Amino acid sequence: AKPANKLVIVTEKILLKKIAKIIDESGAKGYTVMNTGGKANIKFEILTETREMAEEIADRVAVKYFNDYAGIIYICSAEVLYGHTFCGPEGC
Amino acid sequence: AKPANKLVIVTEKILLKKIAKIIDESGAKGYTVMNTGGKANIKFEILTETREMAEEIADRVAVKYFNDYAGIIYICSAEVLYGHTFCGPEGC
Amino acid sequence: AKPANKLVIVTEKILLKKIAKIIDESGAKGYTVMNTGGKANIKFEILTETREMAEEIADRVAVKYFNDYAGIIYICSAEVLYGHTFCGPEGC
Amino acid sequence: MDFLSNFLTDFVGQLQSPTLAFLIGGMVIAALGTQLVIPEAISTIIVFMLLTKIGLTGGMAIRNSNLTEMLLPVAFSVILGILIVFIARFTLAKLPNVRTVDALATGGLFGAVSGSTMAAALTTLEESKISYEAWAGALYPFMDIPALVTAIVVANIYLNKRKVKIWPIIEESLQGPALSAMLLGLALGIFTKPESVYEGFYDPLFRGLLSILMLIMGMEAWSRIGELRKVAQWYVVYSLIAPIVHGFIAFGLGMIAHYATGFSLGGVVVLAVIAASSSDISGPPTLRAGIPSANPSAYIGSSTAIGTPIAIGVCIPLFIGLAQTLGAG
Amino acid sequence: MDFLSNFLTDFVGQLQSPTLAFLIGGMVIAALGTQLVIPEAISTIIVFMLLTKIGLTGGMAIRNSNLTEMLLPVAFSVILGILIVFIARFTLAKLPNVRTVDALATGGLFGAVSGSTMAAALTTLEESKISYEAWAGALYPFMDIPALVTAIVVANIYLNKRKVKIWPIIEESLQGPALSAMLLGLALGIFTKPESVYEGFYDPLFRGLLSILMLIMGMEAWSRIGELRKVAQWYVVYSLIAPIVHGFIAFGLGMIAHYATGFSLGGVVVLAVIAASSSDISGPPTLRAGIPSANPSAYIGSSTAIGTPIAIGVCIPLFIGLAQTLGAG
Amino acid sequence: MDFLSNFLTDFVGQLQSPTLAFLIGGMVIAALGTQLVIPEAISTIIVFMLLTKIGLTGGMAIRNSNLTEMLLPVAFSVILGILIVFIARFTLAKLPNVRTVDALATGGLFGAVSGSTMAAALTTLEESKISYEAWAGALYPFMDIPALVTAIVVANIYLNKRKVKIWPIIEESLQGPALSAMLLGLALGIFTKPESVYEGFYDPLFRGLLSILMLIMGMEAWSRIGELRKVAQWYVVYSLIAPIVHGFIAFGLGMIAHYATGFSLGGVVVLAVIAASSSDISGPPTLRAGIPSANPSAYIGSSTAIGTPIAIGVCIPLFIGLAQTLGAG
Repeated sequence: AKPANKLVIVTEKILLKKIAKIIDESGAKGYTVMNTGGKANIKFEILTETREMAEEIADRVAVKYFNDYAGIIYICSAEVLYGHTFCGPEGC
Repeated sequence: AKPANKLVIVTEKILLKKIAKIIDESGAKGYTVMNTGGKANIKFEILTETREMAEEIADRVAVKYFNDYAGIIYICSAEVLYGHTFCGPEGC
Repeated sequence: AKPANKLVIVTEKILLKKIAKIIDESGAKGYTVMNTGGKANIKFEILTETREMAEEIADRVAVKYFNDYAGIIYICSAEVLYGHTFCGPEGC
Repeated sequence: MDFLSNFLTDFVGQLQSPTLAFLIGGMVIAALGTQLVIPEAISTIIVFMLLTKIGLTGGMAIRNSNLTEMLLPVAFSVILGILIVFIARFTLAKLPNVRTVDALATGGLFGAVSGSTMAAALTTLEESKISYEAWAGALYPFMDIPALVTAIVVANIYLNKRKVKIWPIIEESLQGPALSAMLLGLALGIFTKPESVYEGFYDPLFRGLLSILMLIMGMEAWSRIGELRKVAQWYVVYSLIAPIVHGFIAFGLGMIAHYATGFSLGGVVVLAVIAASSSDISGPPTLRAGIPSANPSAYIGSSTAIGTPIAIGVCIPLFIGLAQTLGAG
Repeated sequence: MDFLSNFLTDFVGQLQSPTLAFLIGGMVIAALGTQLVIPEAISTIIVFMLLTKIGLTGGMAIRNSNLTEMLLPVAFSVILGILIVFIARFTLAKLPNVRTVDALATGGLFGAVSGSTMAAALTTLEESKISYEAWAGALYPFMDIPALVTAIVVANIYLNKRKVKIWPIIEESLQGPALSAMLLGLALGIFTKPESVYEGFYDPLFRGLLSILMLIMGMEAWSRIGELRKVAQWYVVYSLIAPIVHGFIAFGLGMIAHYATGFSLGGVVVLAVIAASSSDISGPPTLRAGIPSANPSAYIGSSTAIGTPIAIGVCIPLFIGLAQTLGAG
Repeated sequence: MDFLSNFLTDFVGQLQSPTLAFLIGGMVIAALGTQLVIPEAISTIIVFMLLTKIGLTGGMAIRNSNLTEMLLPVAFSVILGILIVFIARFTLAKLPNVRTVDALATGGLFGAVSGSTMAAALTTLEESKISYEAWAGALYPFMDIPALVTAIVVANIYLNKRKVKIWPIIEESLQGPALSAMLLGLALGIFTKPESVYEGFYDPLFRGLLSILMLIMGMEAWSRIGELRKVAQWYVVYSLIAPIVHGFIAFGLGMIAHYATGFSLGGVVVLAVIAASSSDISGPPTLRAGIPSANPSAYIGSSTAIGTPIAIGVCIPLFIGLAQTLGAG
């Protein structure tokens, strides 16, 4: 019962160890990376409390790698039910 | 279409066979489990007709495994277009 | 941000090379397919500019493969932040 | 008077062989409720590697042997694959509650060839010191492909009458996985010289990877068994008796080539076992994309769970014992 | 006057062996920041293949050897695994800041057996031309399973006091991966005849696949190191001294069998090393599903990062040197 | 004088070897539209295992041989890798429609070394009974790393001028996958003794796993062809003639070491083939992360689709034939 923004980053697999550095430096409390195909790729899933924080990660990735590499990032509105790292020590 | 709630459960891989029991015992008409990288997690995707039923699966997993294991679960609103197990014999 | 509809197609793995043909023939500028378990399967993630086009892919798959194979397709509303193939030549 | 005492010893020997022990051992651990799973990535590369070796050994044997010595046994495999599928059309497809679409699908798998059962016949023959034609491994494509294609063609023709293109049926089936890998092995064997990579990587660990695959099939055969009891009662009777009937027809046809040509008496055992075997590697995926309307459990569960153990535990000792009591052994 | 000079050469020989060199090499490249990752699909199939060989050689030796001769060393392994877990209950679980739940969990892993350490003991023994019982490799299940089960049972009983069933604990632990794979290997070895598939696909590249697994453990051991420095200072002292203490108790019990029965002096080295070893393949996953409340960093990092290198670099040369100075070697 | 009568027979022998037959066979099945795919998990572990053997065989050879005997050929490999990259800067980067960032990227791959082409040269040399230095396999890192680093350094300097640091470029390039694995193989070979695990698991099935990888490259090389026609027509002329030009410069430098030191005439063939080869395993991933602005179709498709078949089918028979007519062979 805590609003959140689901930021999804789909890029090439070579950026697995570089995008994760941007996510961690932005204060994101945990991400979720997984393999992805398509005509190989990876899919990130970052849950941010506020949109301004999700766009902060979005801007720092698109202006750094999207000019040379190929990818798409989008935001979906998701409601977090339970999570210890996300909903503080007592919440949600 | 038919409204639905997309409950996503991200946990450790050791609980693949234990959480699936909770999903099936709750009357969910099929789930969607997939691997998740990083360095060993799993991602569940359960589509429930109503929020009261998605929270029932959420309640029975967080109070049973989240105290010892690490995970996060959230609900996203998605509309089911086509499906046989979901939209009865003829619907949606 | 550019509004978009996220069409998710979860089917059997045998239809990886057949469903993807329908997606490309329908004018979708890129899809997203990954391995998926569940109860072996595959998961598609197509981002379409308009709902009428997302449902167009939905109809061409359900009436062609869902009568014999097992699958479920649903639409989620997501906002595209950054993308070159999606947001035209200059946008987002 | 011929005795069955040695058949029981040979049947037990097949029961203890790694090809069947792992398949049975997979059922036991699955029944006990193991969480052990073989990752799908490994299962995908095992299927490719098992059939490439089958394709490779079928290419290095075709070019090394006289073609006139194999024309009739190869022609019999083509005839046999088509004949077995049609047998299920007039025998299994006419039971009280049996869908004709499913009957043609399981007829195609039983008419096709099993790489595990064929590999167990060659291994068992040399353990009995029975000489067989070195190109017996080249009979796999000449009956597997005609059997699968026949099942798709006849079923689709039946579907149209029940309310079109012929060539795409063959090319879609043939270009799929586990069938293009075998042709890749075939083309390399016939033209190139893969002996360096075949005898060092593909041959020595072919049966080792086979044991893992039989474990995969054995673990899932527990799920197919019991759920196969919800479709019809005649898919168990057929899968128990068809390998015996298919093998005996193969033995009769193979024995014709034993006098017409110089086909060895240990080669008709391969031809008999290769026909009694029911495909479980390259069969189910081909029929799934060829006959989607067929239930992929009354023909996968009737050929992997019951079709293979009978054709590998009761057929191989029977035909090898039959050849020994009939002549050279 | 016995000399330690040969211990240093044996210690260096263990340091350069592929079982430990790859593990150390994995730490070095991970510390340097390599992006090399072994996919999870390959890691899953390596664990199954490494433990099936352990099970296969543990079954093909139980049925080929006299049961009367091996009953006492097998009985000692059962007592040894249970005793080690209780040692951590009264020694490590009483330190200033150590959770009893974590102490039982790390005691279970140290009481269990390690395939990377046991396989190195057999390799080092034959390189020293010390004869050992062929069924010494069958002692893995008789110490690993009692040790893991004891840790789960004792920890759960302790937890219930703060607010019991043994069979559900045993069956859930036994049917998990990396433990049912060994039982599958055990059952096949005792009953069937997997010799054809064992010496062709399970034996020849068992030690080769071990090197890849040790690289995986070595690369991840860097992450566990430092993460083990944030829980307590006594999980490093224990993991350094416990393999020496556990092995010396095993050696004393091994000599009892060396006099009561015909247990070879090279067989007590296996029994000593099998007790000094800390499980790192089938141990952590079993304790994770058996004791969820235990921190999976004070018992995985204390047995994979420090538990195994000490038991494989400082214990094997010590006991082999002890056997050489005590008799035949 | 040189003769082409045996060159055609030698060219066909390369066309039939599993290293090139599988690569060509992959093109044929992909062109026919096969649905067969090799899982990415298997491809990841094949790349690690192919280069670990290359690193291992280059480690047990550099410590077993006199360093003073192999310093000039090594100094030539370092010089050659840098020289080839600069050749593309002054030759390929000046045609009408060719991006200088792409010209440096494809020059780096052609200056680097190909594991498959180098492994085919050693195999063909011993099949021709031509003796070569045992440490010729240790020349892989001394030409690969300097070529990749030079490509990244020069391209980045060119980019900066168009609106500098070498160590961050080196450490990021070298610590990635497929390059840290080779150093891991190198470090273990020089210091440890992996002979037990190298000749049992890494050597015997190195060329077996190579055949699977060439199938992967061959299948995807069909897609690169046609996609390579959308950039320029000068990437086909270069990839067809550069391996011949690079090898002839390597052969001339090999003779200087052949007379200054005791470098065998069959050892300059490895040095010539190692230079004509264009990297396709650890090259593309390194250049992709080092030069992101480069089109990863004009340097991957120009070194894998056309670069490798020419360097393995037209270069190996040419240089081996050139060595035979010039001396020992």
